Amino acid sequence: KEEEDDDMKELENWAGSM
Amino acid sequence: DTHWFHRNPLKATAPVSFNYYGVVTGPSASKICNDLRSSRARLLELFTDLSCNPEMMKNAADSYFSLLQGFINSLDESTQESKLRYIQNFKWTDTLQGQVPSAQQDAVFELISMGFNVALWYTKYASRLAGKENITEDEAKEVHRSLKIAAGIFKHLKESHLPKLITPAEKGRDLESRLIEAYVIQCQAEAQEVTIARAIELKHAPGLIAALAYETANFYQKADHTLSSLEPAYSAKWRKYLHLKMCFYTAYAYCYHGETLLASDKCGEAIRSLQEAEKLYAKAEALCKEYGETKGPGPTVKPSGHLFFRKLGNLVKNTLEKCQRENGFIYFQKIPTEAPQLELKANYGLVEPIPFEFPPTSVQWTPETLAAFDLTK
Repeated sequence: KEEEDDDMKELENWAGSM
Repeated sequence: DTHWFHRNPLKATAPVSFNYYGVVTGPSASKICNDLRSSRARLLELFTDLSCNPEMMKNAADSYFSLLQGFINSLDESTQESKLRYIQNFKWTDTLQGQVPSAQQDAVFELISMGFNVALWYTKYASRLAGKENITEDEAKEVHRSLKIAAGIFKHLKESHLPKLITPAEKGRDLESRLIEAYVIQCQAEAQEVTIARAIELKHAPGLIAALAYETANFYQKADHTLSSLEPAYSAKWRKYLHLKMCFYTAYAYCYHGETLLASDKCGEAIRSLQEAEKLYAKAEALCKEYGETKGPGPTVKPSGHLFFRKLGNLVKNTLEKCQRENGFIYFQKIPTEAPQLELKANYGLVEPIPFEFPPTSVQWTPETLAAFDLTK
C-alpha cells in the first residue's frame, strides 16, 4: 500500500524550503 | 486557493526621542541617540507601509534592534547588563486592550514589545497575501514562511526575553506568557492551512490530508483553549475565529477520512464519516456568523463565502454523494450509529517555527561611546 509515506516527503520539501 | 486569517490590531507606541540632555556628553554618544531615534522611527513606519516586504522589515528591524541592544547587553561580561537599561521610558498599547496604553521604563520591555509588533507584521503580511484571489504559488509559500517566521519571533520573545521583565504583564496583555503562546500556536495552525491546500491541489493520498487537517484543527483548539482564561469581553471575537476554524478543519478531516474508508471497502463507515463532516461544517457555519455578530478587536468580517469556506462545502457534498452511490449498487453496507474516532498521530513537523534571535549588539556601541553617557545627573 504504502503510498502515503512517499507523498509525505513532497510536503516536507515544499515546507522545508524557505 | 485563498485564506482568511483574523488579525488583531498592531500595537502602537509613543515616539521616543532618545534625548538625555545634560547626561550625554560627546559627539559619539549623541550620534548613537540619533541613530536609535531614526532607526526606530523608520521601523515604526514600515508597520503601516503597504510597499513593505519581508526583506525591508528584517533590514529596518535589525538596524533598530542592533542599536537598541546597547541598552540591554553588556559589551564584555555575558553576566552583566548595560548601565543604560533603565535610562528610557517606553509606552505601548496592547492587542486586546484597544487604545489603553501600558508603560515600563525598561529597555527590555521595548525590545519585547517592538519585536512582538514585528512578529504581528509578519502575520499580517501573510494574511494579506493569503487573501489575493490571484495569489500565486510563490506567494502562498511566502504566506507559510512568514507565519513560521512570526511563530519563531513570538516564541523567542517568550522563552529568552519575557522572563527578564521585572514587572510581569497583567492578564490579557500582549507581553504575558499565556497570550503570547496562543499567537505562536495560531501561526502554526494558519501556516499549516497553506500546506493542506497544496497537498489537496497536488492530489496527495487522503490519509495524509486527513491527518494534517486534523492536526491543524487541534492547533486551533489549543489556541482557543490557551486564551480561555482571559476575560471573555475582549477575547470573545478572537476565540470565535479560532473555534470556527477548529470546527471547520475537523470537517476537513472527516471528509478526507471518509475517502480513506471508502477506498477500503468500508463504505458504510465512509458514509457515516461524511455525515459527521456535514455536522462539523454546520457548526462552523454557525460559529462564523457569531463571529460576525461578536464585538472585539479588528475589522468586522462575515466568513461564509471565502473561497476556502465554500470549497469544503462542495467537497463534502460530492464526497458524501459518491459514498452513498457506491453503497447503493456496490457495498450495500449499514450506516454505523456513532461517528468514527480520529487517529491523532504525533506531530508532522511541517509546521515547525523558524528559530529567531535578535541581531548582535551593533558595533557602533563601544566602551568609549557608552562612557559618554550618564556621568550622574
